Amino acid sequence: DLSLYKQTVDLYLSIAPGHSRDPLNAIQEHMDSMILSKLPRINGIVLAYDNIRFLEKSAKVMYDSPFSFIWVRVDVLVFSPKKGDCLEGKINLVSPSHIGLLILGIFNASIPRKSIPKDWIFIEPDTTEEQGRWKTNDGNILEPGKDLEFVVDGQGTLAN
Amino acid sequence: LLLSLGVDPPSVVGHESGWGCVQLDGKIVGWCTYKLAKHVADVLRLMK
Amino acid sequence: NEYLIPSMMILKALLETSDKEIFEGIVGKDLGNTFLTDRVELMLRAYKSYGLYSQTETLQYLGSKFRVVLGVAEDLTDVEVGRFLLQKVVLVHLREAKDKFRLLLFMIRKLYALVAGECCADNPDSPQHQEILLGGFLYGQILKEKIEDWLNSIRAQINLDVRRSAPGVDFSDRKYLTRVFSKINNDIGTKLQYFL
Amino acid sequence: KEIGEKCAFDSITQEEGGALKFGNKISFRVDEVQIAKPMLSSRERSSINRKVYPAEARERLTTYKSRLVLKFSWSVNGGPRQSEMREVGMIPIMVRSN
Repeated sequence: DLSLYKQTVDLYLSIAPGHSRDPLNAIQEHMDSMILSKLPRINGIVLAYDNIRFLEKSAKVMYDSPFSFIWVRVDVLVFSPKKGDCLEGKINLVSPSHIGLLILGIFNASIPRKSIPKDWIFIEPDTTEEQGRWKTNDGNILEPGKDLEFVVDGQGTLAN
Repeated sequence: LLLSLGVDPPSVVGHESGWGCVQLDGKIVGWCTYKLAKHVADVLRLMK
Repeated sequence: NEYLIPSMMILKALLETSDKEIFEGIVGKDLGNTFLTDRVELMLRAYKSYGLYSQTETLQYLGSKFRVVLGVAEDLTDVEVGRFLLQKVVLVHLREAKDKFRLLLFMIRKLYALVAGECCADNPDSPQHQEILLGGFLYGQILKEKIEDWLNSIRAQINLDVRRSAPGVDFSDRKYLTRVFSKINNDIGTKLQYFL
Repeated sequence: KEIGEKCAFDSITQEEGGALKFGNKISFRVDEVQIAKPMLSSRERSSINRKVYPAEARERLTTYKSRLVLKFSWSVNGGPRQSEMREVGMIPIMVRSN
């Protein structure tokens, strides 16, 4: 669905003293650290950030730390999969205890057989024991059906 | 090839004094005098 | 265990053969070769001393004599036990009993020739009379051995399953087969790894 | 194949019968042996289930084994002889081999 989110947040950034010539320098310096790392304040993973502008306060310096602090406004791109609704992924590993899916080619999904309706069955091949087809109740085979659509619980669910 | 070559497996005893036995890895297939034996050997390796 | 059964016994048991057929196969040549003739006669006579005549009687006698060390199906019959022997031990490389018989003839013939110095002693202590064992081959052989012990173990489990009183006795329910499959130890790969 | 098959049943003592009867006879045998490649510790671990090259088995100091499958066949003293695969463990594999 529309699981993508962009949110302009305001943070209390710690400007190093050596980058006193330009704050934007040290701002992006650690801003490149937040990317792809979960911002727990919003409980999502940083995907993009722009509009690096500070509420101009000529940052107040700590009482005993030379690196100062200031409030800055930036616009994050967190992706919130908070068990909202139907999402979809490409299956990468398939074995009759859980299914491994990739959402957006990055994030992982382990839908266990219990959250899967019992009616679907697995075939355990000859070349591979576990790398095989969790053929659905319908009999439709799932590997070439690389995309699987499902609902999220937090972690996935196939039971209807 | 052995049958076409001068030996034969008998049913009732096709065996006499100067006749030698030929063995295919533990299976009697025929008999021939030793001259025929050596000649068969030579021609067979030659075919091989 | 070593086991010694008279050659003449297994001979007449192998093929529905007349003793004249034996004699004319063993030494049929140069009619009246002294040594071969008198020895062969003694052999036929010493077996005749106690033995039986037709092939089936000897087959049944053999089966009834050897049904124990055989792990064969206990219930079926007795003459098929003898055929089991004749197929399973005597000359396993061969399959046609008449051909086995011809070769046994050739073999005892060569043996007698060796008795009278008519042939030099083969040297087993020479790479002439010798071949090599590989790894994969012995690997397959021991593997087959464990296969068979596994089959015999699961058969034994089904047997004791019947034997207790009748805990579960239904050779038609796949559930029962699942239960007994779990009942036996279903790992052998560790056995081969163990040996290696 | 040259192993054959094994029988089991309920033996009723003959007791002068001579043909000690038995009905529920099962004769089972393995149809074939399946040796697959040594997959990665087969049971899924939420990763791309790949293979294990022997170098790794050297490193982790572990034997180099691959699953072993039998094709078990039945008989209910009729003609059912349906099949099923039984894993009987994992056995080693030699380097560079087939």
